[PDB]
Amino acid sequence: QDATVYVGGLDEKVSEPLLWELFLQAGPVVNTHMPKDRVTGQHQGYGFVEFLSEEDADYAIKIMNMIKLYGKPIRVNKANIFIGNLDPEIDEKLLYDTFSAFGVILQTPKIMRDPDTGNSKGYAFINFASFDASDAAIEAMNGQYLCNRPITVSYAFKKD
Amino acid sequence: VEVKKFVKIGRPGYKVTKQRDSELFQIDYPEIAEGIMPRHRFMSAYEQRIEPPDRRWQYLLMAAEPYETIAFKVPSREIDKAEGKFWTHWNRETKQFFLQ
Amino acid sequence: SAFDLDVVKLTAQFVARNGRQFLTQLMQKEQRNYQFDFLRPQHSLFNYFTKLVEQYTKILIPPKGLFSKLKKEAENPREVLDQVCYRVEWAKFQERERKKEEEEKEKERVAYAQIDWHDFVVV
Repeated sequence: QDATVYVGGLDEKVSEPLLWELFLQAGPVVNTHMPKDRVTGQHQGYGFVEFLSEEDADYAIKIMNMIKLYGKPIRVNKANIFIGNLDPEIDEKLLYDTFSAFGVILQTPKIMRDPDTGNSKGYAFINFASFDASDAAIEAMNGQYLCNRPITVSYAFKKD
Repeated sequence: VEVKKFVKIGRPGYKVTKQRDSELFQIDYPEIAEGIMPRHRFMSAYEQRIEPPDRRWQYLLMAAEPYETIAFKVPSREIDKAEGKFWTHWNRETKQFFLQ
Repeated sequence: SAFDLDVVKLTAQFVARNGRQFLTQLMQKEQRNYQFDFLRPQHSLFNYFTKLVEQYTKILIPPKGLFSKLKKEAENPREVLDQVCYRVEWAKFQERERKKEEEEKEKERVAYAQIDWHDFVVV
């Protein structure tokens, strides 16, 4: 897990030897793994590249971070408001700093991860201090231009 | 549902005064005798009672419980912030509402 | 982080003995080729340096132990218990004020989510 780098944000043009060919300049990528879905039978955008040394994986994570690969925000990492279609290049501290401009955050946010890879699932949950920050996130942040990924902010629970 | 049905609507005439600042509108409202502050919100012109053509702008409207909502159209994309807790104020001693 | 904290404590001790706002022992040190990034207010350590300077100024008070001796806080446990009870009452009043502010914010959010946003009037 230390020598392997988890890549997120892969489109349909990216393939299993294509990621190994793109990561060959960063370091000696020994193997590439792409988990296939059960309903569609294709990649879900997240994969793994197992290299030989941990320094090559660190250089690939520091070089290929927030890159625009196949029209997709590909990024390598070390393997009541709901935000969907978020970029995997952002972290919890980066999401807390991005959410601090609209309103005040009550605590540190959390992002959902896949049970197989564990880098990024695609959705996240963040809680605001009051309902005014949630309304400002649903008015402004729900549709704002993020890092090559259109996010969507919505209410997790609402009572009619 | 209970607060929306019990809200009285007589629709009085509001008094708004706009001023182009550089670094802000002042709405004169009567005494409401309540703790509920008037709230401002920016919406689109796609929803209307008659749906007129060529509606592709935004409108910032300030609303209160005893008074009617006053709306101002903004042709620009983003020149200010329509947040309530950021750049708005409501003096209950003089009953003056300001938003910049 | 011990050397930076010691430098901040030395700057707070040297700045508290000044007779003016700008005529201090640290303003002349900035022009004497001494790098001090904690003097600018843009850094996060400046908020702690201001609290250290405030504590150094409060350590120079006449009831702080320079020319007088405290008798109520040092020789009366009942006065300390009354001060602790007053601090607990002030904390309870602050918690009640925060609960009232949260209730007012919830009432404003309930009133803002129930008003009609379709009655637009442009005057």
